[PDB]
Amino acid sequence: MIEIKDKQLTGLRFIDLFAGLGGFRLALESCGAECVYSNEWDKYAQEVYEMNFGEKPEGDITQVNEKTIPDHDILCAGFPCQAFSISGKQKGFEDSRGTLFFDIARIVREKKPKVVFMENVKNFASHDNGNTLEVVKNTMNELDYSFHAKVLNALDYGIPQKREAIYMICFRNDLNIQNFQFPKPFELNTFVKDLLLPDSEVEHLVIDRKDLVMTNQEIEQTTPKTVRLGIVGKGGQGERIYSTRGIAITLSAYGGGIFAKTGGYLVNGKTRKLHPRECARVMGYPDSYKVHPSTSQAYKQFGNSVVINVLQYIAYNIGSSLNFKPY
DNA sequence: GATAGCGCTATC
DNA sequence: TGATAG
DNA sequence: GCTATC
Ligand SMILES: Nc1ncnc2c1ncn2[C@@H]1O[C@H](CSCC[C@H](N)C(=O)O)[C@@H](O)[C@H]1O
Ligand SMILES: *OC[C@H]1O[C@@H](n2ccc(N)nc2=O)C[C@@H]1O
Repeated sequence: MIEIKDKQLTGLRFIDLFAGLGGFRLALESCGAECVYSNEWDKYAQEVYEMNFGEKPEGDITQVNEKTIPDHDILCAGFPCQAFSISGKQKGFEDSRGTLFFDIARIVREKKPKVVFMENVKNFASHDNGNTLEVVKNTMNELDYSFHAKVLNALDYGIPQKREAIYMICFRNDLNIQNFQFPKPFELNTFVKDLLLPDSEVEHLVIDRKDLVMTNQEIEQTTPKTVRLGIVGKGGQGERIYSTRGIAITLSAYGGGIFAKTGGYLVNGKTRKLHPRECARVMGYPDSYKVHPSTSQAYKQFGNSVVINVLQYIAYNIGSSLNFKPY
């Protein structure tokens, strides 16, 4: 992740809903905020959270009495996105994992925090003819908050990963916050090969499919895009090899394919998926972060996590706005 | 749970 | 008649 | 992401 000398969010307290690995925790904390509550019902995500924050999140948010949630300035929430993803059934709100946002709303209505910082997949912005995004928007205003949503790509904030996401920032009206802005993009100068480990430590990840099919020659220069080199199987998800000379694809939490969740990369002429540590780096996570012992769960967690760096930039702007108080 | 072929969508 | 990524 | 396999 990036370093932020002056911490705008100093003095402000936040909530880590749908905690997961604690992406919003790492993002916010760096800006000076204090986390006063986290929630996560998955046994394994719970584990890693405790391995890194010495704490265990509260289970099922759908059963927590909002009156229980601690008072706070910023409510962070990257609720479930398997229902609006371009890779699923897209039943959205008509899905068991499709609601959850109404729990976010249920909590704001009772806690009225200065800011609501949310996150979800890019498709969420167009899902159901933009009507489902409109519902989040209308819901928020009803509660008396402005609404700033926007889809960003990590390949624009120094992270070599084609990971897109919708980011929705909400300010309370009584605060008349009018100068909020999303972080400006900038040239990427880090690529997949720059985050890899010594092939010595990942020889167990190597795979050799006699049905491997190269479809393009290795590139010379690096690029802020994903360059495919080959295909295995029918080339479906998890069956596509990319160059470490370009950037990394989206890391998925439930993706299948032989190169399940991370995708395939041609490393030293060796075909293989990424190591958990590498996924961490790809998500802008510090090496000091301890990954879950179960790798399947680890890929799964980084799979549906958030990129630290982008959150940091956004958190910074949230403070710069909250901190602009002229007479 | 962990593994993997898949099979349909969105954007172009 | 195509092509790639989720 | 879904889902059948073990
Ligand atoms: N009812 C519920 N209560 C608590 N957590 C829930 C939940 N339903 C889904 N979740 C959790 O929602 C999370 C969405 S993933 C969000 C990622 C997270 N902000 C990060 O930085 O990693 C998952 O970890 C899932 O287990
Ligand atoms: O692109 C959808 C696919 O990737 C995972 N994911 C991607 C991007 C964001 N913002 N969140 C995610 O969880 C989920 C899905 O499996």
